[PDB]
Amino acid sequence: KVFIGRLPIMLRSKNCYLSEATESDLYKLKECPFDMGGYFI
Amino acid sequence: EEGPQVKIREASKDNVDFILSNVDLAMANSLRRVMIAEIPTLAIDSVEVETNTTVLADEFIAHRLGLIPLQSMDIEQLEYSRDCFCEDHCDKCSVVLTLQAFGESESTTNVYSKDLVIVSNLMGRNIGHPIIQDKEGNGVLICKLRKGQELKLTCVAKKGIAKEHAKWGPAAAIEFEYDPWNKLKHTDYWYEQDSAKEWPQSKNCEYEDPPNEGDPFDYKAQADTFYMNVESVGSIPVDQVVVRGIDTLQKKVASILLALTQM
Amino acid sequence: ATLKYICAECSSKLSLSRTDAVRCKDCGHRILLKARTKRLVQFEAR
Amino acid sequence: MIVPVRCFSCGKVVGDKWESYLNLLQEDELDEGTALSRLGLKRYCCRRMILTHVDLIEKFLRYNP
Ligand SMILES: [Zn+2]
Ligand SMILES: [Zn+2]
Ligand SMILES: [Zn+2]
Repeated sequence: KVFIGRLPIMLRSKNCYLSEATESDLYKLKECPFDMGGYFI
Repeated sequence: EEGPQVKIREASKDNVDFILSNVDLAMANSLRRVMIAEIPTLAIDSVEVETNTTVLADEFIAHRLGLIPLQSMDIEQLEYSRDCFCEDHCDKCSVVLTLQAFGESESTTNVYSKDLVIVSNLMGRNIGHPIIQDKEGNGVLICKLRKGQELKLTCVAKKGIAKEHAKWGPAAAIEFEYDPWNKLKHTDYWYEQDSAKEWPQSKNCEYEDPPNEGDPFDYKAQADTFYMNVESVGSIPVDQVVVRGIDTLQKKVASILLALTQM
Repeated sequence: ATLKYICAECSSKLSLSRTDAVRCKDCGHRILLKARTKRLVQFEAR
Repeated sequence: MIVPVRCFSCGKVVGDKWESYLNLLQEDELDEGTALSRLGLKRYCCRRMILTHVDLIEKFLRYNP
């Protein structure tokens, strides 16, 4: 396959774990359901 | 009984609609102010926190605790900690209460003032009992607990006055009016076309005689007949707010004659 | 029974010394919270 | 966060009327104005206290720790 670098991911984009998260999934994850997410960490 | 004269209209455990007559506006007011700021009361004025896993901050909770009205019927039989000869607080000058709550059920657990428990010795004086007026004996909603969260506090009620902090205030609001028919001409009505048509006529216009069209301005009329209404918050019986209002005002002047004296 | 630290998630009261890195038991949360004090705080009710 | 204990302006106790207000709306299908007047909140200073509150604690309680 081959590993090549790392790509910082924009919150709530298809790649992020929150995009498909339900409301409760967000609370258990300590992520405010009101967060919008067009940013990076 | 010659002098200021009360004439009650309504009365209940909360309000005392009345009509002061034959008095100086100055006295109606000083009394009006005293009720709002200098009637002694008991209120939480110190909170020791053992455990707070709640969603709120200690000082946040503590602040609310102080706002919870407490029984202040026999408040005079209690001394100000600053005068008391103990070291800090004692039964002679303070009421200790406790709050222990645990989120047991999975449903949100509420914490009310009823859940407060006196731990000091009230020595027979009706004092410190958290006031309750709601239709379910719950009292004020202090906090909310999720399952697993806890709240262990220790309060200390003390005697105080509104001037020091509005929590010690027995009054809620104080309606006050005079000359409902603008006869003394104390105010100058703002208008677009008609003074009369644009300004709502008040309650008390009924209890008085509308001036007559051609009467020349009565320049010697003063201000007597004041329409008040006192709303108590519960820490004390309405009738008391008034009565003690007159009392404290009375003691005030007294503290002055005694000043010229020992002067 | 004492507890110098807590875990960001499993709440399990951890507590270890040096050379112990920073992990909990099963909850490898390299986080950990410092646990409150016993020296009870007093608050002005104002 | 939660129902303020009292009306900022006059002192009226209001922290003991939040649940009632909530019921007056749901189970009795009343309107906020009529609801508020029945709880005794007659002057607007006290009315705004309840009518404007936002119970964010009910969302805080949803976090695990
Ligand atoms: Zn003492
Ligand atoms: Zn862990
Ligand atoms: Zn108000």
